[PDB]
Amino acid sequence: GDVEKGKKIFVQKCAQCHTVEKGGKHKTGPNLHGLFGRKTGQAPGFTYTDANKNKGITWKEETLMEYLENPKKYIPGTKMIFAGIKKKTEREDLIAYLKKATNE
Amino acid sequence: ASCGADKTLQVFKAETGEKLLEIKAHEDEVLCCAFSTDDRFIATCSVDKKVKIWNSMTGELVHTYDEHSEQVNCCHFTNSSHHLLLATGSSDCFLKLWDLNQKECRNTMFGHTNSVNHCRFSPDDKLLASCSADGTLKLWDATSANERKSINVKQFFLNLEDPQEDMEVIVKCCSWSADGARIMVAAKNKIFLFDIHTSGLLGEIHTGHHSTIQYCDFSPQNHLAVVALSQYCVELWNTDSRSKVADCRGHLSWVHGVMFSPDGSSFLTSSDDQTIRLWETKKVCKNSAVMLKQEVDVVFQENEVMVLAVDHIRRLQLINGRTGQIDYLTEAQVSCCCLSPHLQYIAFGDENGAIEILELVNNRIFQSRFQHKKTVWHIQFTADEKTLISSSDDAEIQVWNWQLDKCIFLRGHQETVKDFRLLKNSRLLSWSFDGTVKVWNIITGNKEKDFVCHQGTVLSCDISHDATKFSSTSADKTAKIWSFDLLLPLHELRGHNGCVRCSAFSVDSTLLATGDDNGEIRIWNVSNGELLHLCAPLSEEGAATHGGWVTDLCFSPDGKMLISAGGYIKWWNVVTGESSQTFYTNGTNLKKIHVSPDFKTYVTVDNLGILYILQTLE
Ligand code: HEM
Repeated sequence: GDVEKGKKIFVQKCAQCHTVEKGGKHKTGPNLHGLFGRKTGQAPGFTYTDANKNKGITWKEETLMEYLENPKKYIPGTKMIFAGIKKKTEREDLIAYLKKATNE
Repeated sequence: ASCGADKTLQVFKAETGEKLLEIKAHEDEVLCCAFSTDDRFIATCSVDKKVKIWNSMTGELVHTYDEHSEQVNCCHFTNSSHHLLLATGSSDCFLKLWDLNQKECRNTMFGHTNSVNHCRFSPDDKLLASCSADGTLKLWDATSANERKSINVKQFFLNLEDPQEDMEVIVKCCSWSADGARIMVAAKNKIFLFDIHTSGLLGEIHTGHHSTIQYCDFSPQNHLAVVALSQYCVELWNTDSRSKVADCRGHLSWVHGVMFSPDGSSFLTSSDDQTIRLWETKKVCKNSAVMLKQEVDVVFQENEVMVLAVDHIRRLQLINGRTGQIDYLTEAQVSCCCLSPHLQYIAFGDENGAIEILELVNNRIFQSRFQHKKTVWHIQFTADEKTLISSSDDAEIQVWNWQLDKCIFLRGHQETVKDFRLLKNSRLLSWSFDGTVKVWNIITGNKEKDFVCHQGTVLSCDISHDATKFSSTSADKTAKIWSFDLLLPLHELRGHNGCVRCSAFSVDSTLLATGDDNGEIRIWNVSNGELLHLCAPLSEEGAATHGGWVTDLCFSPDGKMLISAGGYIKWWNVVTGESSQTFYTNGTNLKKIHVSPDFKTYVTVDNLGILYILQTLE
């Protein structure tokens, strides 16, 4: 993906509920630093729904590609409000940006 | 008129409830829409930035506009019959006060330091109020095309240990008084009633408990406030009087929106399910302490079935079926509950992970166990009346015998153990987030047989319940199955490239369902494995509503039927086709299965819709 476009998408569509920087505060949603290779519902200090807490998957590109297309369908009962990113290219860009920023 | 994600907008007359308008498309996903004051026009906001003001009668387009640097936040026609203006907020923060009589904007209005949350014309058309994430109200002077007033909103005072100074209020709804002379609003934990004409605070209606408001709605009649705080908590409060009128359970997906009739005698309730529920004003005020709590445990002892319940206010009430026999009990909000083997006792967990076991014979007698960093997870008792077993955030699996107050631990050295279950032997099955399928021992901690069926977490694992001859699990990888005799599964099913999500054994037969994320079921004979015809329970449907999750499978005692339960119950015939598919649940989203030894009655409570009991006849 295009990391720069991914950043734009993050700023536009995710930043209002989530930080990606280390020690960034929990907002409406959990901080996403360290997201990749981590199981659902594990950000310490965030109170998840039971659905998100027990989805039982590992966040990575494949799982994010499916989630981000339609969060409610992937984790029914999630309290995250997001319709989904219908275009694959944009999903790849965002995912590539998150992969970089959430490790940095 | 309602729009949607598809971005088509449908216009309807609610009474007879019959299609009165079809709209072919709107470029980009609809963001919001609104009628003209004389209902002669319909503005349509969108991500594209095509402000398509279609006619409300012919349905043909009339007006159209664009100016925003970003996606529009809101559109509204002027409340005045005379002036024709189109105030429009957007993510670029700039207001756009369109002159509807002209193709180009009457006045761009930078002012909000954050993206606009909502927009409405003020009853005084000369004025134009606006709201945004900064939370400050902005009563613009539209006549001068300039700023006039803008109340600051730090009125939600809150002296926390938070390093941030005074809290940055984020107002959402821009509610108006029935005369519109003052602006009702709501944010975080409090409703406010600002007086923009005097540029000062007046009212302040605190919301239920504490969180951050996701939705709110003032009612000019009865000073009512239908507020969806969070998790579809659509409470009916009463403004100024500052007290709740009544609870309103019944939307699935956590509401998406609500608004009152112009008469105020009713209100729509848009929701994430894709559902709009009409409601009379009168009904909400009356109290209705019903609709049992969403997650409960029910234990079946024969002819009458008792369902575990959480009190509408505090702890719990046990209501047996086929009777009005409520059984209330007191505690500081129980976290979870479990009855003792052979009755004679009752038990519950706690937020501290403490677990009491109150005796039935006497309320004075109890044992309290203090354990776990957080609230206790799974709780289960041994075949003996004695010995509690539990788990939570701790890596160890607690085994706390009561009375004796023994504290044997299962030192699994996991990040945590996700769940555990009783085996027919002294063995105690368990699994964690490492996906190990451990076989421990009851009471005494001892990891006798250890299995690593999944590098990922064990998603759903089911054990058959005849002897200990088989057990299996599937976890978005492979549907492994074992007889415990080997340290590795007797077979590793790989018939699903989309990876099976869950599985359940036959009622003492040879069937073994393997549930998919889309509710698809693949039956597998309990004999290593063979390409058995997929149960294939759901084929055509879509993303409509009440459909996600393959929570459980309830096999018929005959074994000829599988009771699938996802968006709703469907009795899919085993192997090819369906048997008693019908039903269709009110709540949707059932997460538990209870079956009577006879198997005659299963009652599901899903989505908090309520508990439903089934008793087939002749
Ligand atoms: C594309 C933009 C977004 C991305 C990439 C994103 C990312 C994520 C991810 C990966 C999770 C689950 C991670 C985990 O299980 O720990 C999550 C959960 C969540 N997100 Fe988002 N998110 C986005 C947009 C939003 C928006 C718009 C909101 C609110 C308006 C929001 C609020 C939440 C909340 C509340 C949760 C917790 C879910 C629960 O506990 O049930 N997110 N987000």
